[PDB]
Order: sequence, then C-alpha cells, then structure tokens
Amino acid sequence: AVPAPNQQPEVFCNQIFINNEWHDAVSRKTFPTVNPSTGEVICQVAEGDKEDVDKAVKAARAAFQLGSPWRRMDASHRGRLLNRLADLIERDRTYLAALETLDNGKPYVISYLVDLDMVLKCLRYYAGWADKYHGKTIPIDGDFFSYTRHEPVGVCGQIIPWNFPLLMQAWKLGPALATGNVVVMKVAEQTPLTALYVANLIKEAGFPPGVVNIVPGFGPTAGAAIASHEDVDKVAFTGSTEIGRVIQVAAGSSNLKRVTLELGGKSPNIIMSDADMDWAVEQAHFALFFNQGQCCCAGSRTFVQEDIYDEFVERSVARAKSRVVGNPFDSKTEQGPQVDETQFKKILGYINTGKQEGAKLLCGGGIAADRGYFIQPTVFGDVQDGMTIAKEEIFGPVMQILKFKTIEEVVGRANNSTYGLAAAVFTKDLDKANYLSQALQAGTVWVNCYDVFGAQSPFGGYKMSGSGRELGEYGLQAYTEVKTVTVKVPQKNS
Amino acid sequence: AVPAPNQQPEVFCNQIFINNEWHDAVSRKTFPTVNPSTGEVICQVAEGDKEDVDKAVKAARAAFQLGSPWRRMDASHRGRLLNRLADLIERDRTYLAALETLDNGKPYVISYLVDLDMVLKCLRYYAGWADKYHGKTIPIDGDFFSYTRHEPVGVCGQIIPWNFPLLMQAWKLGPALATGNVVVMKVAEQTPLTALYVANLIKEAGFPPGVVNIVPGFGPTAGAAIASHEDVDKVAFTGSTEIGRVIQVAAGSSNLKRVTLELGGKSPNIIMSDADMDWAVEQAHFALFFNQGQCCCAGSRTFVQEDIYDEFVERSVARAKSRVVGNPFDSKTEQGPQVDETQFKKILGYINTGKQEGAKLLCGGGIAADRGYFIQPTVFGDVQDGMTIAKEEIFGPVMQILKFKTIEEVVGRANNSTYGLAAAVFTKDLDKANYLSQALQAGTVWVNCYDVFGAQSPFGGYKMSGSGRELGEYGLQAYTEVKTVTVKVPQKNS
Amino acid sequence: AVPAPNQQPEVFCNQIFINNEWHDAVSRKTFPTVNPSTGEVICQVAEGDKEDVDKAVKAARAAFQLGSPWRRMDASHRGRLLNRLADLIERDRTYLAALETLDNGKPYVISYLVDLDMVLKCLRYYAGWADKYHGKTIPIDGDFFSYTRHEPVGVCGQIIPWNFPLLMQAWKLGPALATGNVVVMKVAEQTPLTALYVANLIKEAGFPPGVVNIVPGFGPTAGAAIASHEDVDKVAFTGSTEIGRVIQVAAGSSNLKRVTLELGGKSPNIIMSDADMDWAVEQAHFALFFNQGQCCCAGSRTFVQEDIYDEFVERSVARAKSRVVGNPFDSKTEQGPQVDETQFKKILGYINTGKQEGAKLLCGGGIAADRGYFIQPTVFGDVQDGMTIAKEEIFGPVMQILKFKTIEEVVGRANNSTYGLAAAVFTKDLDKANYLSQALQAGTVWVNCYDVFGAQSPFGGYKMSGSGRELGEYGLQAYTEVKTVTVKVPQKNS
Amino acid sequence: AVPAPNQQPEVFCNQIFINNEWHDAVSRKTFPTVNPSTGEVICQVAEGDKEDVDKAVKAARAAFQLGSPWRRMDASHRGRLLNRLADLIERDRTYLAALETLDNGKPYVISYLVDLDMVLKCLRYYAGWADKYHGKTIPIDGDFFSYTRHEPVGVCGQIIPWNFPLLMQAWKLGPALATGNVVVMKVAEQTPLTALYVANLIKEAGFPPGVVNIVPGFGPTAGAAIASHEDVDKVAFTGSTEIGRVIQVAAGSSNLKRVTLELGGKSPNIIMSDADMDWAVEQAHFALFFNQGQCCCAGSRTFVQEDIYDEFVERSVARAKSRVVGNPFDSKTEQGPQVDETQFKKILGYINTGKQEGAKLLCGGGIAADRGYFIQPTVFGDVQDGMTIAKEEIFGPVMQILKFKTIEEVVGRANNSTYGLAAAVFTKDLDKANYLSQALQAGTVWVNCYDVFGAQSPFGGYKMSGSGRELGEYGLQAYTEVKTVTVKVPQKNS
Ligand SMILES: O=c1c(-c2ccc(O)cc2)coc2cc(O[C@@H]3O[C@H](CO)[C@@H](O)[C@H](O)[C@H]3O)ccc12
Ligand SMILES: O=c1c(-c2ccc(O)cc2)coc2cc(O[C@@H]3O[C@H](CO)[C@@H](O)[C@H](O)[C@H]3O)ccc12
Repeated sequence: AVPAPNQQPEVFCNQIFINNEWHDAVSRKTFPTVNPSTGEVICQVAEGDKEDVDKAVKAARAAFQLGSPWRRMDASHRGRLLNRLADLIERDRTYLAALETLDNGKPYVISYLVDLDMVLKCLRYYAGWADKYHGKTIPIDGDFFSYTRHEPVGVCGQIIPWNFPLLMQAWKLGPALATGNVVVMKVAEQTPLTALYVANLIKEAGFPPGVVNIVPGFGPTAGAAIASHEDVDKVAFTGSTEIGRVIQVAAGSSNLKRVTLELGGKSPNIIMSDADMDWAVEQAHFALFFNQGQCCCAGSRTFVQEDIYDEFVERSVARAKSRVVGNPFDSKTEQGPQVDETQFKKILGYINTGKQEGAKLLCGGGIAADRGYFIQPTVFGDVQDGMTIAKEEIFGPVMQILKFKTIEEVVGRANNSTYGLAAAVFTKDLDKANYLSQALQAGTVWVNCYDVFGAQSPFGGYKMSGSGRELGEYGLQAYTEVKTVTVKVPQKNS
Repeated sequence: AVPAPNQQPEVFCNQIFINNEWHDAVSRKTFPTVNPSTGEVICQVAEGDKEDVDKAVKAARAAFQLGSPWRRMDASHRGRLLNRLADLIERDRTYLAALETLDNGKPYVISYLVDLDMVLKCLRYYAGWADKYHGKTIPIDGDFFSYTRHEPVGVCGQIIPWNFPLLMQAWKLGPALATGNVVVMKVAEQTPLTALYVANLIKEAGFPPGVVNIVPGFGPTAGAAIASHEDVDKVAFTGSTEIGRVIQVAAGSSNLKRVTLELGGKSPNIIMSDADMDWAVEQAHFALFFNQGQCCCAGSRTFVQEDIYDEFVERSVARAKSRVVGNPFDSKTEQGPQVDETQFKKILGYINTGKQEGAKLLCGGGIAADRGYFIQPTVFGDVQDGMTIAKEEIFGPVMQILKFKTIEEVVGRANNSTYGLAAAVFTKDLDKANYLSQALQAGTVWVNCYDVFGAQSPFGGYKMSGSGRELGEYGLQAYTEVKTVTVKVPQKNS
Repeated sequence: AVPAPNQQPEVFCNQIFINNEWHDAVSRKTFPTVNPSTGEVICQVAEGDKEDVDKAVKAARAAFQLGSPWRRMDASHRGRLLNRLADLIERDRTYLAALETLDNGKPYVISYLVDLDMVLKCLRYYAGWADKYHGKTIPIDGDFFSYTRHEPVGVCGQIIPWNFPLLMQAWKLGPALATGNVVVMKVAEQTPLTALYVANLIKEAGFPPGVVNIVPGFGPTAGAAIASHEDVDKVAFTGSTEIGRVIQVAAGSSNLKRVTLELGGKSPNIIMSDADMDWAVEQAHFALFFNQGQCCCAGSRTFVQEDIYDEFVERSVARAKSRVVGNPFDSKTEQGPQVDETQFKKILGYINTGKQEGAKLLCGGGIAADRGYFIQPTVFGDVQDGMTIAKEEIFGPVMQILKFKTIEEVVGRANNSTYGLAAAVFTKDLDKANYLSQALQAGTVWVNCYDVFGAQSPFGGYKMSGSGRELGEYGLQAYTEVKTVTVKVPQKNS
Repeated sequence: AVPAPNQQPEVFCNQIFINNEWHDAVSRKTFPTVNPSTGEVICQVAEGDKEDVDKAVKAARAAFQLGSPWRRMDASHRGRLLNRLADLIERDRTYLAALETLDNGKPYVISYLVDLDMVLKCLRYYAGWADKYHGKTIPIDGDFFSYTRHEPVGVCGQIIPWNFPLLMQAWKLGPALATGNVVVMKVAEQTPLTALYVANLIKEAGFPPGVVNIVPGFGPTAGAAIASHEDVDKVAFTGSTEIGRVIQVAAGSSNLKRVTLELGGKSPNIIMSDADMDWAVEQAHFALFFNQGQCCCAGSRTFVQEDIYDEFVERSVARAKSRVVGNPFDSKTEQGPQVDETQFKKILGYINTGKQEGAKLLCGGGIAADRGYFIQPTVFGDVQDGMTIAKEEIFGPVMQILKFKTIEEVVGRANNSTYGLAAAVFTKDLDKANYLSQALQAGTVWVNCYDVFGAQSPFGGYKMSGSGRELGEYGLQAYTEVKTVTVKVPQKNS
C-alpha cells in the first residue's frame, strides 16, 4: 500500500546543523553527494571539519549545562518530544523515503515500508524509555542510605555509515535523547541528505538548541575530530572494523571518552537437513541480498548440510537469477545500485578474487548496467573456509554457499572467525535449535528466520564485530553515567 | 579485637600461577619485593613477561571451552566456590593481614579489620550474584520469541595496583568468577605476595585449572602483553590515568577487547558552615590520610566555607600533628610508610612544589624516619585552585585546605577538574545536601561521611577518573556479553 | 491558560458499554446522576446488575481468547493504541473537564489543569511500558533452559470511586491495557458520565471490542457481581476500607481471583519547628482541603511542633477563612460542593462529633450555601489522638491540628493508626527528614511537599489503607501472571 | 552415595517454638504424630491453639520493632545467617532425612538425595538475595527526588502441608528471612517433627529470638488463628484449594493482611506422537508416582496422542507393575505408604470412583500391605474428561491416561480445568513445543521433562491452583512492602 514517489525530491537541507540553525562550513568548502543510480551529482553539501565540530561540541556542552532547559526538562517530556519527532517523520514519510532512495540507492518500496517504519518504531520505543530507566536504592552495610542516579553520560559523538542512513540516525538519537544526553552527529558523505532534513524536524518538534547537532563531512576530518575531541564524553561509531580501531585508539589518546562500536561481520547462516527447504532458500536469499548486500549482518556464509546441498544450491541460483535489478523508483525493482564507485569496485574485486581462488561461479559475477553502480546478483558454490570471499566482508550482492556434514563441524567452522555480529539456524528440531543457539558466538542468533529486528531486542557484535549493544533496554546503558550517593543516617533499619 | 600478628610471616608463594600449578618465568628471571617499612628485600618473585602471559591466556582459553567443567558447572555452584574461597581466606585471615602489612606497609590493625573484612564481604556478595543475573524475554513485534542470554565475556585480563592488594584482587575476581569468566591477572610488583597466596586458596577451594591465572611482573612487560593480547576478550585496569590511556590504546590497536578503567582522582570534600565541626574535622582527616594517603578517592581538596575556615584549619592541623607514624605492626601506629622509594620521592617533590607555589605549610612537610619510606603528615592551608598540589594527585599524606564563600562557587570549583572519582558534602541542611549531590560530577558523592564502601554499591569514575563501575549489580555488566536469540514461532500471543 | 467551559455540557453516553456498543440494562432500569452544585438531576443512566456484568465478562473472556486480535496484537501496538486514546482525550479535554465538574463538583479550572493533565500523563506513561515489561531467562541448575513469560492475568474487574472519576479510570486502564489484559469496569453511581464518554473514545481509538467494558450501576449489585464472578481473574478496587474487606472476602468465596486494594487513610502531615512557615502553612492547607477534602491521602492529621503551633494555627485559620467556596465553573472558586447528600451529612455529622468531643472549632463548622452540598472550610485546633475526628476518615473540608513536642513522640503518634496510605514531613534538616521518612509506616512519604504524584512513582497503602501499588513499574505487577517454562537441553553451558 | 540411616531416630523437639525457647501449649494439650509405615505413634507433640499463636505473634512483632537487632542487622548479615542455617542443616542431613522418612513415609534415599539437597539449595539461593533486592530511584516530573524503599512486609504467617515438610519450610523461610521479615509458622500435624528440629538449628545459627516462631497444632485452630490474626501482616498458605479459600476469606474478614496461595492441581502431561517413547514413559511415571503421588503438580492427566497410545499404555502399565512398594528405609523401595489414614481412604475412594465410572483399571487398584498405609501403584486407561478421576486431585499413586488426536484438541482439553499449577509437553518438534508452552494455562510448563525445580525459577498456580509465586526473584515480591519517598529539591536536573 505504497504512495507514489516523487522521483526527484527537492533538497531543503544541505548545511551544518548547530543550535537549530543552518551554517556553512567555516571554510565554506562543500562536497557533492551523488545519486548512485545515475552517477549524477544530486547537490552540494557543507563540508564540516575540525573547526565546525568544535562549534558543535561547544553548542552541545552549553545545552547540557546544569539548569539548562534540556537538563531541567521532565524525563517524560523528553518522551513527548521523541514522539513528536516520530509524528513529524511520519508526516513527511513519503518525501523521506524518496530522498533516502535518491541518495542511497535502495528501492523506494523498501525505504517506505521498511526503513521508515523501523525509524518510527525505534523513536516511539525509546520515547517510552525516557522516564523508566530507574537507578537503585541499595541496602548497604552500616548506618547509611545509599542509592544511584542514572545520569546522562553527556556530550555524545555519534558517527553513522551510509547503508541505512535514516535508521542509523534513529538507532543513535533514540537512546541518547531518551536518557537526556546531547549529541554531535557525523553522517556519511555518501548519504547526508535525509539526516539533515530530520534535523529540521528535530527543530520543529521543539528540542532545545544544541541538543542535537549534525556535521556533514569526511571521516578523517570531521569524524576524527569527534573521536579525538577533549570535551566529548562518549562516542558511538557504526562502520568498518578497521575504522572502529581508529576510534578506540583516538578515545584512549584523547580524554578516555566512553566508546561503543557496531562493526562488520561475516555472519554464518546454517541450514540443517531437516529445514523447510522453500523457507530456508527464500530466507537465505533475503539474508544475503537485502539492501544490495549492504548489511553488516548479511548472511554471507551460507552453510548447507550435504544431504540437501545440491537442491538448495539449485533453488538458490534460480532465485538469484530471477532477482530484479534496476531503477529503485520502479515498483518491480528488488535491487538497486551499490552506494558508490568505491564500493562498486571493491565488490567487483572480490568477485574476481572468488573466481581466482577456485570458487564455483554459479551465476552473475559482473556489472548489471552501464549507468550507475549496479551489480549482478552473484552466487559462489563449493566455497571453502580458507577462501578470501569466505573470510572478508564483501558488502555486495555476492553469496557464498558452503557444504558441511555434522553439527559439531558446522559450529566450529561458523565460530572460526574474528567476526561475530550475527548467525542463523534453520531446523525443525528443538534440540538442534537449542544446541546451536547456545554454541554460536554471535550477538544475535536467528532461528528459522533472518534479519528480524525489534526496537525491543538488543543488537551488537561479539569479538571484532563490535562492543556494546543497541536497541532494547540494553541500548540505554552506554548513554548512562552512574553516580552513587551514600548518606550517613541516624540509624539504618530494614 | 585483633589477634597478635606474626611480624615476619613466611612466604609460600612467589611464582607464576597457571592451571593451578606454580611456574618459574620462562626466562627464569626474578625480581625482589621490598618491605617498605625497612627497605629490606622480603623475597624474590618470578618475573613474568609476554611468553608467560601467553601461556596463561592459553590456559584460560582452554578452561573457557564450551563443554569444559567451568562452562558446564551450575551457576549456583560458582557461588558455592566463591563462598568456599571466602571461607579459606577467613581461615587464613591473621596470616594474610600480616603478609599484606609486610609487603604494602599499611598498619596491621587496618589490614586485619578493614582490608580483609572488605575482601570477605566482596567475595561473599558476589557469590550471591552467580545465579541471579537474568537475561530477558522480550515482547518483540511479529510472530517471534525473542530473548537474551547473559554469557560470560570470556578471557579477562585484570591488572591491579599496590595500594589495596588483596581488596583489588577481590573486586576483580568476584564479579568475573560469579559470571563464569576466566581470568589472567597481573598484580603489582610492589605487592605480589598476598595475591599469590590467595591463588593457592583458589586451588584449594576447587576452582578448575585455568579459571584463575596470576602473572607477577612489571607493567611495560606483563601488563602490556595482557592489554595487547589477541585472545584476551576483556581487560580491567586499576591504576594511574596516564597508564589507563595506554591500556585503551592497546585495546584499540589489538583486538578491540572490551575495557573498563578505575583511575586516579583529586576528590573534593566540601564542608559547609552548618556542618558538625568535630565530625567534619575527623572525617576530613580520615578522607585524606587513610592508607598513607594512597587512595584514588582521597579527599585531596578540602573546601571549607569561610565562616568556619580558621577553626577547621586549627583543629585539622592539631589532628594531623597528633597522627602516629611508625611500625605498621605496632598497634598504636596510625600511619605506616609509603609503598616504595619512587612514591616516597614523588610525594616529597610535591610537598616542595607546594612550598614553592606559596601554599601555607601548616605542619609536617618532611621525612618522618631514617629507615623505610615514612613521611610526616602534612597540611597546606590557603591552597588555590591553580596550584599544582590542588590539581595533581599526590597519593601521599598531604592535605590541601581551600576556602570558599558560596555554594554556587564551590560547585564550580569542585567540578573544575578532569578527575571525577568521588566527592563529599558535609551539611545538616536537606536542600544543600540534595543540591550538591546532584550537581557534583563524581562517581560517588558521600554526604556527612567519607570512604563509605559497600559491596552492594557501585564505584567508579566520571571523566578521566575512569569508565565503568565496580561493586554492586553494576559490577557484573562489564563481565557479560549479551546474545539475542530470536525464534520464529507459529503464532505469537501475549 | 484555561479555555472557557460549557457550563452545561451535553451528555452523549449514559448506557452500558459492551463490545464497543451501547446497551440498556437487561432490566431496562435507570438511575439519576445529580449535579452536586445544584442538586438537580443531570440525566438518567443505565442501571447495570448481575446479568449485565455477566454479559460484559463474557465479552471480555471472548476478546481474551488465544488467537484473538487483542492477544495477537504486537505489544508495541498496544502502546500506540494507548497513545491514540490519550490524544483523543486531549482533543476533547475542554468538554471532559466541564463534564467532570458538572457531575463531580470539583472546580472546572482544576478538572482542566489537574485531572485531565494527570489522565493524559498516566496513559502516555503506560503506553511506554507496553513492550518493555520483560520476563527473565534464568540460570537454573542442571541441563535446562528456563525462562519466564509475563502474561496478562486475564479478565480484570475494576471498581472505581467518585472523587477522581477520570483519573481513577486512567490509573486502572493504563497498566491493565499496557499488559494486554481485558477489563470489566464498574464506575461510581455519583460520577458515571465522564468514564462512559471515554469508552466512546476507546472505541474511536481502535481497541478491539470486548477489551474494555463499562457497567454503570450500584455497588451491592454490579460491584458485588464483579467481585464474586467465577470467570473474573483479577479485581482491583478503590474505595472505603469497609468495602475493601467485602471485596477480598468475595474473592476468597468465589474463584480465588487476585486482588489489589486502594483504600482510605488518615494521613499525618508533620511540621517540625525548623520548617519554612509560609510554605508549610500553604501546603498543609492544600494537603487537607484539595478536592473538597475528598482525597484518600488527605493530610487529615496536621501535627505541629509546639514552638510554632500558635503561629501555624493562626495562619492556617486565616487561610481557611479566605478560601473561596462556590460555583465550580467560576474561575474564582477554590472549593466546590461535596459529591452528594450522603457525604454532605456524614461530614456535618463529623463536625458535630468534633464539637461534642472538645476539639476547638476555630472556623467554619457549617453549611456554606442553601443549594447544593457546600460546606464551610472547617478547622479544629487542640485535637487529641483519641478523638473521633482524629481517628476516622472524614473526607470533607475539615482540618485537624495537633500539637507535639519531640520527634520520637510524633513518629509513634503518626504511626498509631490502622491507616497508612501516606504521610508528610516538613523540615530543613537532612537527618530529621531521613529519620522520619524511614520510620513512618505509609505507602508514600512526602518531604516538604504534599500530594505530589507522578505516573512513574508507585502509590498505595500500608496496613488497612490497601494492598498493592498503582503507578510506576510496580503498577504492572498485579496485571501480570508469571509462567515458568523449563526445557531439557542437550548440554547446559554458561 | 547415601549414608546408612538410623531407622528409629530420636526425637529432640516436640514443643512450641517461641523466642528461641521451647514451650508447652498453654492448654498443655498434646497430639500424637504417627509413623505412616507402621501406624504406630512416634511421639506426642504440643498442640498449639489461638492463645499460643497470640504469644508467637507478639514475639514476632517485638522482634520486628524499629531498632531491634533483626531490623538493624545488615542485609548481608541476614545472608550470612541463612548460609549458617544451611550449613547446620547439612551437618545434620543424615538425621533429618531419616526423621523426615519416619514421620512422612517417603523413601529415605529420596529424603536424603532430593528433599534435603533441595532444602540446602533453596536456603543458599535466598541467602544470596538478602542484600540484592533493590528499590528504585525514579525520574519523576517536577523538582523532586523520588525513590522507593523495599521494606519487609512484617509479621508473616506461614502455613505448610505435610507432603514435603522440610522443603516447604525452606521455600517459606528463605524469601521471608532474606527480606528481613519475621514469621509465625504453622506446620502440619501429620509431619511436625523435622520443622521443629530445624527451629533448633535456627537458634543455633544465631537468628534473634522472635524472628522465627513455630506453632504445631491443628488447622481449624492454630491455622485459623494465624489467618485471622489482627497483627499478622501477611499470610502464605500451601495446601488444598478448599482451605485456600478459607484463608483468603479470613484475611478479608480480619485486617486485610496480604495473601499468597500455593494450592492443588490436575496437571496435564501431553505426549505427542514424535516424543521419545522411552523417555516419555519413564518421565510420565515419575510425573505421577513421585512422592507416593503426593505432589500438587503431579502429572495426573497423561494425554497421549492416539498413534502411540497403545504402546505407551503397555509400557506404562509394565513400569507401574514393577514399581517397588515397601519399607521406606529399605534402599530398594521406590514407594512408601501414604501420609495417613484419611489420605489412604480418600485414595481408595477415588480408585473405586474410577472403577465405577468406567475407566479401565489396568493394574493395581487396591491396598498393598496390611500394616501402614500402602497402596498399589494404579493405572486407569481410556480415561474421559468428564470422569471424576480426571477432574479431581487424587493425591495418590493413581495414573490417568487419556487419548487425543490433534494439538488443537489437546490444548483445549488440558486447559479445560479450574486448576493450572503445571503442565508438560513431550515432543521433538520446535514449533509444537513453542505453540504448546505458550497456549497452556499453567504456572510452569515443562518441555521434555517433568518436576524440574530450581531455586532460581518461580513456581505457582494459574486459576484456582493459587496466586503468587515462590522461588526465584519473584518469591521476594510478596515479602516486600513498597514505600515511595518523594523529596522537594531546589532544582531537578537529569
Ligand atoms: O542489516 C540490517 C540492519 C542493520 C543495522 C545496523 C547495522 O550496523 C547493520 C545492519 C537493520 O535493519 C535491517 C532490516 C532488514 O530487513 C527487514 O527487517 C524488518 C524487521 O526485522 C522487516 O520489517 C522486513 O520484512 C525486512 O525487510 C534487513 C537487514 C537489516
Ligand atoms: O579508597 C579506598 C578503597 C579504594 C579501592 C579501589 C581504588 O581504586 C581506590 C580506593 C577501598 O577501601 C577503602 C576503605 C576505607 O576505609 C574503610 O571503609 C569501610 C567501609 O567503607 C569501613 O568499614 C572502615 O572503618 C573504613 O576505614 C577508606 C578508603 C578506601
């Protein structure tokens, strides 16, 4: 039930957002953001750098001062504000979904039904938490009354990637604002537009100036400035494992700001011989190909028990061959372009590595159109653990299918990775499902499904897939600083 | 009610502890540990380095393998084991208190009545948590059953300082073991002995081999090896802010292991004009001078409202002058030696800086004996915020007294620091107490008391005094890795 | 900032509400509801009895069937629905506040600014809980996976009084609906109208039929039918202690349905000699006189320390004398009529008892107008604990002022009661505040304030003032039935 | 690994236990307790009545006075005391197990390995909770600091049955003492001895006098006195649904004391066609026959899918026939006598009713020896839902086997009962397991197991099987009274 999109939405916001006002970079520099479907420049965007970050941080610090409107505001009112923002986003849903597709490349039907819905659910969920994250009264030894305050951690730097621009913004703003923090946010140069428009809505909703500040720009500049800033209390970063390390090192080298990381993965999707064949095949397809394969938790290692391997591979290849690649604004399109040229080439490079290393190319394997960054849905069979495409995050429409015999075997192989973001298990058997879900070293284990996200269930990596959790009650922890208050009393009684 | 101490306890453990066995360093090197009261070498200790740490980590990894005794053991049995350890420590309480005093220098009466009691309470507290830290069942959207497992984070490197050897070991082992982790622990070269003996008790209690491993040695070697290790999942460090940064950088540079830090402070102790004079004076004395001034949360900035300043200073100086410095085994001794020569000199250097910068030396200010590292209880009056001794952690028997007028003023001054470990407020007024406890940026705010610790109340730093919390339920968080399991079900019902 | 009221709002709903439809009583009987300001009949209302209750219960049971729209609905959607209801109530705020005043008698300014705001905050608060009340995953001994589901308790009978018609409905509906229960609600015969209109909004908001059912009528009929019903799972009752006992007896005599009770009180308001005189006097006045004295937690025993007694009494009498009694629709009116003739006479009876027993009548003491049920603000001084007006809930504009000397004395006197709903302490002293708040046996202790309610803080009685709590997270407990699920697994691991 | 029992343990305690002293009944009356294996009187026991209960309540009230040793004691010390008690019980384990068997009739091997182990785990579990049940600090609207104290509910009347004498005492004392309450306990006239000995241990462990008081006697006297007492704050009763109602009525008729109930059941044990036959058969046997069939949660309705019915019945009959009935002190004995003559006759009466109503008697059906109260393991086949033995709790060695076809069918039949204590599901299928566990209306649903209890997992009834939960964190709720404290502050900040 999807409203017709404006396939060329107007852009209203393309500057740096500080104190609820729009600003050029101090340097006046700008950078183009491209439509990945055409390769054409959509528009120019203010290129924030250290000096702009510095202004944003000072605005946030000021907004976070004891006695400020934001600090004095009732927690429940923070909730009202988050709900207002959600309402405004819903009002402009059709526009935002189109803009998202324009700048990112994902099919408009998905932007509208999936990304925007999830954004709304996330904000509305966290709205509910604003006045419900209690501290404790504690029965300490001796004649004392002891309790904890759950205070905001303070000025939060938030750095988000380009694969889910609006959704990532929501996953960050929701918990941070619900718990009374202020933020300086760096959005991805590939996809700055939708986030900037939301800032307009943040203003419209009534958030005090300085509470949310957005700085578009490049990573080694604006991003590094946030990570290294002496007055940023906490940084949250979603992106590559490689940059994640830069972030944590920067935090250690600067002011020991608190850090959470949502990084990449090479998530194993395990199909047992008793799985429902049709369901497993469609889910495995979805698990890998969703969002042009641009998911950190993509099912990029499809383990299939030998007894069903041949059939599973056949059906998978057929499903991949029938997948509709094309104009993201066309309702029939299942798969849009990759986000940019760098990704485009990286993916082609990996495909080549797959060919080179002896994986069986079963379909696709090349460019899918001659404008934009479209790539054919690609499937490799007989993939081995030692192969590059079996170890490294491809982040494109490239599926790896591996064969295994025993449950003990697949556990060891699935877990033999420095990633651990997610995993899935397809089986009808109670015991197998429980054995596997316990044994897999991943932040999320899905059973007979994949990519099931709920605002109420935490998500995050084991190992080098990250640290900390987002969503659910757990998502509040990293945005809270704990204070113990311990008072002498005349005589302690139970 | 204190048993007479053996003033020369025999040493039974001085090697590296791995798989419940004692080992020499691979290099066979050893290092002397000194009795700070005499300057004499107590004994030689195995000097662990990278290769030793590597063996310890492998032992831990093995003990943490799925299906291992430690992994399969009932959570409640982990609790039994912690209680057994506490029992064994209590059995050997008199010995351990003596050994603690011998190697550290703190008065034996305090070791016995304070340190060991606190050790016992910590372990017994955490024993109770072992089977009570629940995950969640979560009402996620759609036809799914979603829940979280609270799993052990895994192999935990733990690095502890010398000021509270036994207590720090307990604050680390308790939460870690209660939640089913394994540890590789680096103890301080100044104070290795008591921790090594406890390892014997850990074996005696029945903990599986590899669950707890201890590596004595130096920081830039053994410590750095742990922080940088590729198979250590989590590191907890207590020590200086300076080294804290090294730790977090090492974590970012290696495997993105999770990090918690308990660092230094320059905690403000605020005396309002309506405070109970006698109580405030005694508590302020205690707040600073306790444990030879070797507390991260020492009340090293004593702010006194002008109307009571003169009297407060007078009484403080008197109390300081009457403080008994001497042999830690003598029941009359209130203050032993500083831990070692480096600290000895650092403190003298700070005292000199205080004189140099124009603070009023009101008493002490020099060496207190000609053997060992004894320092006169020292008090500076009319201290100004810009002074070095008002900004930097001295970690010795050196009190700073500052004068202020208004509550608004003292809040801003107290908070004007990059530390934020603790603070205290002395007042009879309800409103003043609440205003201050809310406004002070510190991990713990004490009201009309100081240095009140309870195993049930969390403790840790704001700002550069650290990150994360120890003690209480909060102490379990950093030792837990959260897994979401999300299962497709036929039809979800409330 | 209050919109002008329609002083004769039209009535749209006066029937029994079942399955989102309006019905006459099976008997076709009706009863008048009166405007307490004039004594005139506002309108006729369906008089529900056992047979009507029976229909309502069956509708609720049906709506609660496994697989029903209400049972299958996402928890988060329950939240959306509660927020919609809140929105609809806000839309019709001016109307509802006027209708509330018309039927109940409270000043329209209060209905609008207080009752309706509180209604909105309650519903919006609970909307937030709907998908956040987790069960647990539990580390049980042995090779099992054990967890709990927090299920709805089921069909909930809810019986509410007349003193805060809209608010009481909110306090009941919020937690019940947030946790996915269904309700059969009995509203007070004195004040049925506003609750019935809200039922219309419940329908409009989109709640499935049968989820909320309302049955107007009398207590010994409709109420008793709910309490004794064989298919009602849980009953919540707010009202007199006397009827509370009937309710619990009925539950025990029928099907052992779960019970919570919010009953009366005789709450002590304790003014220490160091209190802020002006603040304490105004708050004490408010504490007693609010809502025509018709609050279960009214501060009906004002304990004043002897040193300030005379002045406090003087100021209190003056404040009471200046209190404006009259037409609730007039913006200048502070106090409307009592709810009905029965209460009117009960109160006059108590005033007479006060005179008879030797309390000092300091002002008021009689009827305040010759139409409606208006009573003069009345103050008794030198009240003694043994006096009837010091022991029994008057529920009218009748203040008792008692004198005391010591803190130990006042504690014992305040606690010497079979009520324990609330209490208050006025003092500037930290220690006194802490001593008293710990020692007073009451569900809520206010310090330097009174009647401070927040949707996030629980409220309920000690002793015979009730059992269970409303508001906050605690309010969810009585609406939840806990199921343990314990599953054999192949091998349990931490 | 079981120590040889003293088959005639000496009795040391047979009086009323008040203030850690032993007393005769005021009336000096005594009653015989019988050995159900022989029918011989073991010894005489003080017969407590109202006057004795009154003394016990006063002692408890006194021990619960503000400032008393028990009220002032550190929460953690409560835990130490519970652990000491557990230790003492373990010390006297062999003795207690024998005495339990002597008075109750259950096999000594079971008393020793099961009952006593469970007792120890329960107490040790709750010891850990003593200082961990936090209240909350709450982010309330306005300039206030609001928090809750979790206080003890107070004087707790606890009434326990005879089927698990020691275990029931533990399930009651653990949560109550851990949370700082005091108790007056009524133990069953059939089995008073072990609970009285434990009182001796309670004294030995160091519990202040009056904290635990035990009154042996009859139900309509001592029990009723507790339920109706004006100074008992809370009552917990385990027993028959019929008496449960008397208890709740008594609570409503007296002082509105808080009530929790653990009542009977007719729990369905559902065997699907894909279940592991051998496992299901042995578990179904255990589910029903354990403890002479005297478990409230006995699997007394065994539903078997038609395709496996014949085989399942055959194997069940064989297993029942081979069950060893005899002297509970003989290591070969699987089943002892029933608890007394009343039960003996009730069970025979039910067996006759089964024959009479047309159930197929497949084995047993009569008396098993001519001394004591031994009954043949009895199995009825082709049982129909309308039969009396299918509806009423038999509480003896009498198995009902019913046949069903579809999963929808069995859900409706299993749930068609006014009981709802427990249920079980045997199946290998993931979906079936999840569907059934969600749909069954029972406090505990076991999957592929039965009678799996853990101190950490809650247990209790839906419907008329009771209200409230015992064990786990949930077991603490009914022993806690919640107080909100709400303090005016100068300026509220997040
Ligand atoms: O990969 C996904 C991420 C994500 C978020 C943060 C990261 O760092 C990485 C990935 C977030 O949401 C997702 C939703 C996805 O699919 C959608 O999932 C939702 C609910 O799970 C459904 O409403 C839709 O049917 C389905 O299209 C798939 C992948 C992701
Ligand atoms: O500073 C203290 C630390 C500590 C621990 C870790 C750190 O990193 C820094 C400090 C631990 O324990 C302490 C106990 C202290 O005092 C004792 O504290 C306890 C309770 O607080 C009392 O029972 C004793 O009487 C009192 O002397 C004072 C300071 C510290």
